[PDB]
Amino acid sequence: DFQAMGRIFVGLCQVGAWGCFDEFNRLEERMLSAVSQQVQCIQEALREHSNPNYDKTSAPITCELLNKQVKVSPDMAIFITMNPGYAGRSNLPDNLK
Amino acid sequence: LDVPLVLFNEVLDHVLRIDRIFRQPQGHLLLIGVSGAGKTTLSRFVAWMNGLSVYQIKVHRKYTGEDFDEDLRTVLRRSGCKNEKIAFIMDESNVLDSGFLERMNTLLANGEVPGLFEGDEYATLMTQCKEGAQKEGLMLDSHEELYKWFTSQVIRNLHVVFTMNPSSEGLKDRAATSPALFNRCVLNWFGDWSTEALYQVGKEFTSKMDLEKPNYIVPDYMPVVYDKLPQPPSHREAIVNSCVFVHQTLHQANARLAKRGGRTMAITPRHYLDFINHYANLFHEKRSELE
Amino acid sequence: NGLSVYQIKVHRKYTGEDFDEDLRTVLRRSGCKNEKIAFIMDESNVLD
Amino acid sequence: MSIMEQPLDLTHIVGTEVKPNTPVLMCSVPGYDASGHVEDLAAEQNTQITSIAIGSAEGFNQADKAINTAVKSGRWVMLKNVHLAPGWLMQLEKKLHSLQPHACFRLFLTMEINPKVPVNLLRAGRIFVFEPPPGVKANMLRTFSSIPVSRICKSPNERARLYFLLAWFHAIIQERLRYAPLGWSKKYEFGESDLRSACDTVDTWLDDTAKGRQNISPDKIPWSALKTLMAQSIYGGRVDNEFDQRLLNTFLERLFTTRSFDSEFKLACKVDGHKDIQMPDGIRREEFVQWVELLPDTQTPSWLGLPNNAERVLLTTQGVDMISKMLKMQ
Amino acid sequence: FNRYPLIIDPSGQATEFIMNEYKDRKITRTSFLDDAFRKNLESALRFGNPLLVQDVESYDPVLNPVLNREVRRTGGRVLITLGDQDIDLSPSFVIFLSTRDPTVEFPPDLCSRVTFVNFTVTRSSLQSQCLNEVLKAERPDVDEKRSDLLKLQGEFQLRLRQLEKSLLQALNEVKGRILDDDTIITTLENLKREAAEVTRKVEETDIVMQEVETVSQQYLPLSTACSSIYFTMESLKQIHFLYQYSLQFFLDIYHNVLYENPNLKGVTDHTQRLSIITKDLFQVAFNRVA
Amino acid sequence: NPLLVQDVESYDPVLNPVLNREVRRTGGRVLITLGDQDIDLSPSFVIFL
Amino acid sequence: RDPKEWIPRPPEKYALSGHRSPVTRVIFHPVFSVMVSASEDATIKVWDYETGDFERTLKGHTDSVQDISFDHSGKLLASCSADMTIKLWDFQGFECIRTMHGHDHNVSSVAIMPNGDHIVSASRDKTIKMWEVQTGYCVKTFTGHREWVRMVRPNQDGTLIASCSNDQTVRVWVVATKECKAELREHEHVVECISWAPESSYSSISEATGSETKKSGKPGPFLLSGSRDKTIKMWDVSTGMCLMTLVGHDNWVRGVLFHSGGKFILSCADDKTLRVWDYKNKRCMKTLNAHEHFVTSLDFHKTAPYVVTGSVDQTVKVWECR
Amino acid sequence: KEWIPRPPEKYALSGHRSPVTRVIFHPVFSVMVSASEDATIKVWDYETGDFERTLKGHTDSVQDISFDHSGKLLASCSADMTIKLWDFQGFECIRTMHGHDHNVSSVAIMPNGDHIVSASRDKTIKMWEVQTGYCVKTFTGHREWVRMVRPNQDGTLIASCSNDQTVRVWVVATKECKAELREHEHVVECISWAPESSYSSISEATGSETKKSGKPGPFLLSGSRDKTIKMWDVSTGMCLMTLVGHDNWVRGVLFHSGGKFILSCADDKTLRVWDYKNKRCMKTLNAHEHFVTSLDFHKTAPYVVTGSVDQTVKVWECR
Ligand SMILES: Nc1ncnc2c1ncn2[C@@H]1O[C@H](COP(=O)(O)OP(=O)(O)O)[C@@H](O)[C@H]1O
Repeated sequence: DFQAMGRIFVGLCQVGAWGCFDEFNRLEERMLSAVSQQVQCIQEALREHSNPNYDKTSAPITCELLNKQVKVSPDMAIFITMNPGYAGRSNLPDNLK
Repeated sequence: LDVPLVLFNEVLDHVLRIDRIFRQPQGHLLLIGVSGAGKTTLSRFVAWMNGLSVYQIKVHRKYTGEDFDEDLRTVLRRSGCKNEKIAFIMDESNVLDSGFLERMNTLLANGEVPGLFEGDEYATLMTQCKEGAQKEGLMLDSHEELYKWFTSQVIRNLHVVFTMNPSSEGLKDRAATSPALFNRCVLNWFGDWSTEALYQVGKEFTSKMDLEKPNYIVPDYMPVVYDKLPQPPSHREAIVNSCVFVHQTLHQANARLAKRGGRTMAITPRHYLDFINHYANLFHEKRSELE
Repeated sequence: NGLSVYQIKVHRKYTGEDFDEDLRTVLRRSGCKNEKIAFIMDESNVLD
Repeated sequence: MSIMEQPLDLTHIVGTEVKPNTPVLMCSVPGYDASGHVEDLAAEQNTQITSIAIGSAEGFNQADKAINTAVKSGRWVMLKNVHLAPGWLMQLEKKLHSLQPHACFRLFLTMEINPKVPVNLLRAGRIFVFEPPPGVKANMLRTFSSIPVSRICKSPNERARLYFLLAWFHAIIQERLRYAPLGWSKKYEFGESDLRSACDTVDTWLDDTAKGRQNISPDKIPWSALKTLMAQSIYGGRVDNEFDQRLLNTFLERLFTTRSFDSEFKLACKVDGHKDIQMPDGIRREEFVQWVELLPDTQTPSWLGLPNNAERVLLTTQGVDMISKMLKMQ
Repeated sequence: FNRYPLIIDPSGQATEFIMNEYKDRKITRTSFLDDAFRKNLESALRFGNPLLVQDVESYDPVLNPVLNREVRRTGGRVLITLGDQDIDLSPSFVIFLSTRDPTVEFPPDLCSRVTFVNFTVTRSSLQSQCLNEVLKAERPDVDEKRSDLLKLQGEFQLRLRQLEKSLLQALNEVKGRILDDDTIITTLENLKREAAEVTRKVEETDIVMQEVETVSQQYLPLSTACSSIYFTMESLKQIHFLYQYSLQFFLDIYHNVLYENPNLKGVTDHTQRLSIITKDLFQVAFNRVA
Repeated sequence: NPLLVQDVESYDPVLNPVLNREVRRTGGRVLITLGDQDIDLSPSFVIFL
Repeated sequence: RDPKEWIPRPPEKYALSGHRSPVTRVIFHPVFSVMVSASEDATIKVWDYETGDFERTLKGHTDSVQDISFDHSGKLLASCSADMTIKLWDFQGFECIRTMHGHDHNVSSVAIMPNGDHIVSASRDKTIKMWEVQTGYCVKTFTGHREWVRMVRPNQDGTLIASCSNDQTVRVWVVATKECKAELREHEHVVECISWAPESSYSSISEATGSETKKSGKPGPFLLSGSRDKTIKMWDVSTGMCLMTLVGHDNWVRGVLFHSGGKFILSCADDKTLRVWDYKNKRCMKTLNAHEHFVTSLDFHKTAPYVVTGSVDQTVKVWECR
Repeated sequence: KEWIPRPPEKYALSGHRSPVTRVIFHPVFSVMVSASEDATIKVWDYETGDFERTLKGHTDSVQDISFDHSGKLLASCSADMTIKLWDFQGFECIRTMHGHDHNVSSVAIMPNGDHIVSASRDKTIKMWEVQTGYCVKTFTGHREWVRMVRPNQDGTLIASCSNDQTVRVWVVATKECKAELREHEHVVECISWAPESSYSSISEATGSETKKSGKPGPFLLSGSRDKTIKMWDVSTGMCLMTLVGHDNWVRGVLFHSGGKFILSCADDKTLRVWDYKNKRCMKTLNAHEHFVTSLDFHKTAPYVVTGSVDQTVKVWECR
């Protein structure tokens, strides 16, 4: 659900580890829509981490996850592995895709 | 209940049938017919005739399975422990969940729900059952024979009536979701009020109103609606025939509206009752004003 | 004084079992729930 | 009906024709989202917007709080993929009916076209349908309107030509989808995201090659880099058929070469049997946009490289289909 | 009504019509969505206060005894069993049910228990509304003239009815013969002279109605086209479920084409303005709907 | 509903709240606590023994 | 006048007296320089505390008015009365825009959430209810109190509500999920009044009780409760512990609150006195013979140095602070 | 303040079945009390014009009513020869002092709040104790019907006007008429003294010279049925200036709370506010369709009330 996925994202971002989420379409479609928000937040945090004007001496990059400010390590990434050929699997919303 | 009723042949037949069912052990009723046909009122009247206590669950928006379980527990305690004759009137609209149907299935068939009581409330049930066994003159100590006595008392005392509208697909689905409903219940098909019933209701209700026209000419081609209408109809008989025709006209109008694809609202006997009441009031008012 | 006033509601069918049940209620409230209770009773309430 | 081949002007409609009490229902066919459009609208109007994705109970809580704040502060609220909560949609409509918001308040409800969306909500708000642009000219217009003017007009003067070529390729590819067995092998999701990735790739490689110089040689443009990246990652990523990949490679090699900078370059060949599409000679954004707006109204699948008869039966169906709608609402 | 009315008004005009009718009786508006609906219902039942309840699609079954009038009379008191408690049902109590969804379905029992009152938009009513709107927008003086004269005719007809009734009452209350008491003759003469004055006032208001309608005839085709366009909009829902348009949508289109028209900045000819308004009505309707 | 009760020599000590009139105003006007139930006293009530 | 240290002084500024019945509660307008006081005669009289002149009476309640409260903007006034109704007053035009029923018995408290979109009320039927400001619908019903609930007061951020009751306890509830976060019971009698702790006081409280600094940085919301055992207990909501007990009142504590600067505790009691407590040393600094009868409520202005106190003697008094 | 009544009314209270004789204001509450000729004293909420209650103890027509400083007691007089004292907390008569033969016209509680003055047709003014009810001292010297009586601001000096054309000021301790004034053209009906805040405003209004003590001295005013309103000095007894312009018989006079204008009612169906220091304001405002009987000015609120023979009490805003 939203809470478990958010907690996993918090762990991945704090560690700085890659998240390979296999069978991502097995989630409920509403839960996919909700998770899209956290994925977008992580991606925008990484994007503004990547800009040249950022300096490591300044405040560390943080993101809003589950109503907390969590530092996002540059090394983390989110990977979803899916098989769209199975009937009954949820369809990812466009804002997530 | 201070609500007037119009008596005709079908009402007498139906109250006789309900009285027959209410006098048998483990006698349950499955009334099927259009809403507003008097099923609930007739059931309450017959229960009052036979000394049964009418119980209805007060369903609302926040009603859930636990409330239904509590109501069932109260009814079973009153029926078995207190040895009270109770008529459990329940409607299809009261069924908000399949758990409701499961509980009703078990209660109708076995006469008891195996695990409706646990813990402290099971102890309370056992104490009440012990008190009832003492009251009747029976000597029961252990829990199993007390529960057997409670089940026997519930079987002998509790009567359950389900009233529901005649939906064919709904009927087929209920034939499998609640099998006991078609085995442990006596199915009465009230249906809609017949043409004869409408004619009798109109005649009896408008008997007070004048509707007398000695110089009334019977048309050569009388648009007969009630089959048993006397061949030389009077003015009053013609008026009642016209009222029945109006009701059937509404039925055909809804039929054609649904056929074209529009949205329809079901016509009930209460529509006919409102129609005749309006006719009486308007007739009286217009006559008074004109005079 | 913050005391909860408790009076037994006797009637013609009030027996010793009812009195014991009322005593159990008062003791449960005053010993387990830490509720201060003033148990007011009249001589007329003593039917036995 | 001319107004409707133009790109949708959300700015004017939201500013003027939409009351604050009326939600902007934004229904899209599958493969399209409208979140980007209104996010850009809020960005260019300097209006704060709170975006919430529906799907969680705390999502509903955050929604209700955001609407409660914005109806007084006058900010904007987005709720995306609201078609997954029809009952909550009914409750939201009931809440919206009895409400007196700030004059600047706006609520956007992004959904796909779904039969489960409550009718009363649809009657409550104003509906906008987002779908593939009707024609190649319309698709070019939408692409050029979406991309900011300053983004195209950068230091290299060839960037505008590359952007026009990319827009034409996107339009051709996306319009080939209307003809499912012929244009491709299946309904691929060639959408705005692929276009944005392609634009970013073009910008990155052009900046890498042209070190801020005002002009660059047409042969010095990294044609191979762009061709391979589109064929493998950007537009070839969704391709799972060998022959679809071959067709994509054919289009990329026909378009993305130095010959595209020739004055006599032919975008299409013999569209009507005699005339063919001629590549614009302009070097700036405005010239390409004017050329796009000057395109003929008549469009045929020969613009896409498909045979001219490929649109016959489909059109016939729609024709008959049109009659069926007229004969159903008499 | 015999059964308590259930009103279906998407526009809501019936709602404040009901409020205005029962304002003097202190009618209370509530909803099934309110958790305190039981308290308001029992207060209205006890004190006989008119009640209006919205959002009937969330109907609370607790109203079943009230709608079925399952009252029990004992000791001169009419007891109604609301849930598990008895309430003395005041004879002045009345309840109205309202909803804004014309397409909502209802269970057959609720349909049996209530008298449905549907407020649909008819072609004639919409034509009249559009004609009044265009008259106000283009010829405000004619619009206010028509409003004032409708007020005047209402007052005059009420006065005529009152005078006729008073004349009959006077001729019916005489204790003897007319000429025995002169005050009767005074009253009859006064009533007759007032009737003559109101009749001449009615005649002059009628001729000014004649001129008002003969200047209003010019805009009738626009109103007919407006009604036709709106009903085509309503019929649009037959071809796709997404094509749901309300009356407020068409009225906003009409307001935009009337007042917010960029093509009426410098045009003053009434015929030219009417033609521009019609053309831009068609254009704006197509643009907004499509 | 004025009430007459016979056989007072079998007095039921349930009328003690009614006879002593230890009622409380507000929150429903006149409130009596009959046994465990918060009854609303009707001012027209009167009892005769 | 140290801008965070003034305390009231025995010389009163004005003794406003227009009420015909005991004054129940007195509140300050958050924005305007005006003050409001409800009484038991079903009246809500509005006074200007700078010049001490009556302005206007708000009426419409049938029975005694028990609580009045403002929103953040000061544009709406929520009031509750003994007639089982809660009225919302448009403070600009001074008309009751909405009346709310639903409480089964006397409504003894009312408060508007900080967001300004909800109204929380507590009534004698042992229930707390939440009402929408816009629609006036009851949306949530906090149950769990075993007796008459006397006051309800939300915190600064509006995520928690505290309720005192005749059941000897103070219950802290989470508004979002309706659960009972905490149940604080140390008073030996009925709890009358409660109050939350302003942010500017947390650190002070943290060093007043000797509580070590938490690694989170938030000391935890602190609550106060005056009760009829003549004691005022201050609690840590996070841990549920009574940080301290303040003793010295001679009778039931009717109102309690912090100094706006969070350095002192202002309280009033039926001993006819208003007391200023130095909770640094857990001892009462100052005592004022505020009124000639019971003191029912007090309010302390956020910025201006004024203290307004109501009383059963039908007199509302303004105190300059020096 | 510059509080001035305005032609538009707020409420025209009509509950009395008989002409209204006097209206007063409660000292602290938002309550106005009106006595009428039907032996009933009605109590109203002037802010919203809502009938509150009625007190029907008196036998004959009630003439004059008066509060105390605290507003907890209400002294009333009537033609039934008796003086009633009303407890204003529960609104029931608590002490009905008798005597003082024939119709009693006026009654007043001097600010000390322990004694009452009363005047009547029997040509004398009696003093009563609130606590006990015993007439302790009787003031004689008026040879005719004493109409209206008022004490000072500290319970030491009393003024009595009568049909005998003489206004007599009496001292509590010495029981002697220190000042007797016989100068009016026709019968004096209404009197009212000056508050503190007005004495200074008199000094430049008349040019009077301060004595050795420097205090201007206590002041009187008397309106007389000869359509003249004359303002007088307690210490000397000499005329300062006269107000003329009332069409008909004057019935009620009092000073503005700010001590700057003069507000008076008269049988001229109109209410007149007049300036005295520079004679600038001469505003005449029609108030009732019939004879206007009495009026009152609120101490702080911007409200005035008028009771008339038309059985109607009217409220005017002040602006
Ligand atoms: N025979 C009858 N004569 C008059 N009224 C009737 C009759 N039967 C039913 N009704 C009306 O129907 C109402 C009760 O309907 P009910 O029995 O609840 O419907 P259902 O049969 O669907 O349960 C009553 O208020 C009564 O007025």
